[PDB]
Amino acid sequence: AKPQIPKDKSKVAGYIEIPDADIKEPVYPGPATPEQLNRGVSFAEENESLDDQNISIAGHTFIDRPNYQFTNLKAAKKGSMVYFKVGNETRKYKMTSIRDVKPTDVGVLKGKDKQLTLITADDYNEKTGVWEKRKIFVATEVK
Repeated sequence: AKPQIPKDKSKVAGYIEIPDADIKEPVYPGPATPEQLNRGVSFAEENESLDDQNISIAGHTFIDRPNYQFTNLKAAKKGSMVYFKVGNETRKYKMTSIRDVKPTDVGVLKGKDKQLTLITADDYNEKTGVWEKRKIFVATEVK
């Protein structure tokens, strides 16, 4: 009954939408490596589960194309609606105040309201397997 994330990294797992920022993107399986983000927005981790309290999704910030992936995500303010479609359901969330923040460099983020952590990523470092430039945007489940 539960929605599943494709084992084949090349298949679209879902759709993420953020109207205030004009973002509508097919979400692909993780981890979020250059190749996956080359296909499109993708789950940050290979382990991700659509049943987690926190689901992480990462996208590029390529300011050459204002509207490429999560480049314009900063245009989404508090209260902004976020839609995450996964086959059988459309989950709605609202952007909280935790947005456009350095990962644990300024903030921090169980038994808590389901949320979505959208991540803008750039500067991938092959030696460490880390995107060096990242901004966090947390949206909280509505219904």
